Amino acid sequence: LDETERVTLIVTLGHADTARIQAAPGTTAGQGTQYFWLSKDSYDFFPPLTIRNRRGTKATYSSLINMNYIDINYTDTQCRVTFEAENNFDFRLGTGKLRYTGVAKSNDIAAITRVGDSDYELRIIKQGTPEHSQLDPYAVSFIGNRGKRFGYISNEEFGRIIGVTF
DNA sequence: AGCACTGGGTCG
DNA sequence: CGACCCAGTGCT
Repeated sequence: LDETERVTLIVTLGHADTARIQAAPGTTAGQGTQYFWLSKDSYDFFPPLTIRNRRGTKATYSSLINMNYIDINYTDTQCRVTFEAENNFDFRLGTGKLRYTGVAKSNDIAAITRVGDSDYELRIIKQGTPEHSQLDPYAVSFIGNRGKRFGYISNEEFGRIIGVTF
């Protein structure tokens, strides 16, 4: 991992991003697969999307990564990031371990730090926190029609803002 | 049980 | 019709 690529993806979370995280067990709201929807341009932040869809007629190009859910102390070696190429151009980051946990809601900030070629750490930056205030401006790029914002920050400065050594 | 799939929505 | 948004179904 080149020094230039040791960065953190900051993205403002929406409703669909946290619908299953906030939902109660057995609710329709808490049904389905839990993702964070990212920008399609962020694929260069991830390993080569080479893993193909087994079933299905439409093409999906996926990659498996080690995601370190920091807020729940869990490293999922099977965190799938998928580009729905022939469907709706969704770029999804699997976050199923946060289901029914309620650690994130709308306008919270997801911080995805790249610490290796295939190694990542996921932190939820709750709204109302100084960290959220200092991280929010780094999300300059507007995506979606619901006002999602994303951007990148050096692991250094992010580490300073949240008080963590990388 | 829970995620790989499905397939609409909406805005420009 | 490109690019996120959203709510599931059904297969493993």
